[PDB]
Amino acid sequence: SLLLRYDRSAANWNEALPIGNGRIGGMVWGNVSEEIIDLNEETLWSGHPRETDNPNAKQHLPQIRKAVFDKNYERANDLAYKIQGTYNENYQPLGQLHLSMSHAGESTNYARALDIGNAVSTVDYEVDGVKYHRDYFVSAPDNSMCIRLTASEPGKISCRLKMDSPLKHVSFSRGNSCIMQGQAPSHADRASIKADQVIFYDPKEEGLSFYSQLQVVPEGGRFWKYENGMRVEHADSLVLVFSAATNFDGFDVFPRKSRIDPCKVVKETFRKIGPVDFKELQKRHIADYRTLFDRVGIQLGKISKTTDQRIKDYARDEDPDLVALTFQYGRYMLISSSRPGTLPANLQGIWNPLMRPPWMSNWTNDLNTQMNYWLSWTTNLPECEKALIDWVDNLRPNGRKTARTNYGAKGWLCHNTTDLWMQTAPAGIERPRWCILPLGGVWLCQHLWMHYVFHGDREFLEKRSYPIMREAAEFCLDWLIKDSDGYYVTCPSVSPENWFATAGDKQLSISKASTYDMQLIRDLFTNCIQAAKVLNTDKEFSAKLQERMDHLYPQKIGQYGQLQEWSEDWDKPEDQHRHISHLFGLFPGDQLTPNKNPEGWKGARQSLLMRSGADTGWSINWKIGWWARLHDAEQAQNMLRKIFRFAPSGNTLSSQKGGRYANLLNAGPPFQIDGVLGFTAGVVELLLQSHDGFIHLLPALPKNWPDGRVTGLKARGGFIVDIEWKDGKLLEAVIHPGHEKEVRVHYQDDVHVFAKIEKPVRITR
Repeated sequence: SLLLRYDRSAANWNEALPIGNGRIGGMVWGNVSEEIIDLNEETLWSGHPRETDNPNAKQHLPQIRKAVFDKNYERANDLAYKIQGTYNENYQPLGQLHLSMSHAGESTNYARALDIGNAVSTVDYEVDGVKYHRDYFVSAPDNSMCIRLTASEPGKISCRLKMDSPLKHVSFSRGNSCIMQGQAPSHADRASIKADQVIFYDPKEEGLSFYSQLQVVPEGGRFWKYENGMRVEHADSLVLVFSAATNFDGFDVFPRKSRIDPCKVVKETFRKIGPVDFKELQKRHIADYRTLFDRVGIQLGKISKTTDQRIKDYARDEDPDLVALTFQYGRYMLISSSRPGTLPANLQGIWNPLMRPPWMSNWTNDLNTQMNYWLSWTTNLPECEKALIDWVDNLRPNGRKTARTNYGAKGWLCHNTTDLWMQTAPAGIERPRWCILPLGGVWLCQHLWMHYVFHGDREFLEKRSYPIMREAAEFCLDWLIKDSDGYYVTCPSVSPENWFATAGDKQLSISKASTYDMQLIRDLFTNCIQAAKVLNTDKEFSAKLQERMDHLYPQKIGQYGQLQEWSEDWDKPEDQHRHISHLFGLFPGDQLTPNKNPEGWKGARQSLLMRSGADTGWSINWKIGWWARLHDAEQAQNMLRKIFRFAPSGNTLSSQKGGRYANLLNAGPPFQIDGVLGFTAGVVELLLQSHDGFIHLLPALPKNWPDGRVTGLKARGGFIVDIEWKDGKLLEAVIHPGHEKEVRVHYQDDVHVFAKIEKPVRITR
């Protein structure tokens, strides 16, 4: 059942239902008589282009490299406090769309549902015998949200309409529409900074202004203009259409210098719609959505309760249909938040109701910028990933300037936290374990090569993908230096957000050739060499990368048998940290595999056990894919119990523990779309793997899924895989052709080989 069923209105934001089209978002509350829909436009950010690079940080680079080579790790960190930058800008809420249904009486027979198969939300109630019905969806081809209010009997739809926003805004009616337009703060301090003014509206340098317009189209009765909005009385049915836009002209354009008039952008959007036909807009919306969502079908076996009750019931029932429902829900959230031509998905997709979000709803690139597009590889959603490639491309103008100012190196880079203005610089004056990671852009390049391995865009690899991959490798050449042992190392180098020593409140993090850095540069260099082999160019450049790849700092197995996180045996068995970075090679990558690197594969299992005695929303969901790559199906069994802990709403802080809110959203401390989209990535690796040179059929099938049929999956080479198992044994599998000729399959202790596929082949027990 692809439906999220509830029996009351949302009591808070973590109970609303998300709908979107990748540019316009909305949270439907399902209220009875005072409806609220939180409105979001993806480009509505605070601030304006600034200068975030650090000129005087270049002079401290040889000194940091000197403090590390002398093994004076304290001096390394206290110098890292001088190569930093400033925090990002915040993601803003566009406002609220209120709908005050003016019916007087008791409501019964209520139900609220979210159809992730049709990308439409519904709310139903019965007041005084008259049955009422509401529909919500955001059309991607028509770039607007649509709502229809229907009643069982005519003349029963009467309400009031208004739009208020927490930003600067005006509200007034005109023609047959409600107009709300306003500004975004010229600067917004992050949620943790406690200063005199946290939200600024500077007249000289203004922020991004937005234009919103709700077209009210009732049928029957009369409707006039009441106060800021409009009022409808005694209508047969009401249809609303809402589209919004901003004057954002690019990361390198000041909003006060913009040549975009958002009123014109929104009105032209409404001209293409013409007259308002709901059953035409709905037929256009669902068709555009099903072409992406119908590519993958999952069925883990047989279901009538409420969704908030199913999450509570997983700790006893362990419903294989609930884990199958969230699997499609992850695919649904990425489609409705990232589309070609649009921006990618930030820490909360496109949905954010807060002026000062948690972590400014930024694009953190050590985590949560990835784990959102891992599903776009296996579950065949390349369209959403194209928004990330266009996004990575726009980092180079700002990343080259950061690479040459802060370090004097060539190419481009990007640190963890980046905002709409494409900040490739560090994040504020904080602990260096957080705000120093130049190789964040190197990880982003992994999605460039994987987009070709899975989908087969050879021309797009030539003109767009490889040119970005090539410059990021150029910086790595100037970032890698030699040690006494003649190895290629990185300095400064930190395993993301983890410290190895202490000097009080000094969480020492600056080290040399950490396993995290050595896996990314090896992954970027390897993927660039294979890119040049395909495109038949850069013979001298690849050989330069291959020579550098032959002398990286070696893998080391710690005294406990674990994979060493740093260049030395500094791993501690009671380290309950949340970032197992050196395990990048296992799930996001192909290095720690039984056939390629058995030493680092067995040592990765011991690392994971040490770090799990750790229940963060993205932590549990990642451990699903980690254990799937370690071929342990009973450890993935326990991870699904941890992820399906019912998180009571209002738990909006790290101390308040939870795993899944009532609306199936990932919980962590706050809503975090990363766990929603990485859950799909970890579940798919339980049933299909293609990183180790063979299409592994069902390597980590859980014990409680004896039956199941999944179709439409994608493996390395463009192969479409369909798998049906019954009673814990593979019944039949189909390998559709892709873009690579030879294919090799592997299930349990059996290996099949096909020298060529021109027609979907079958694989039976």
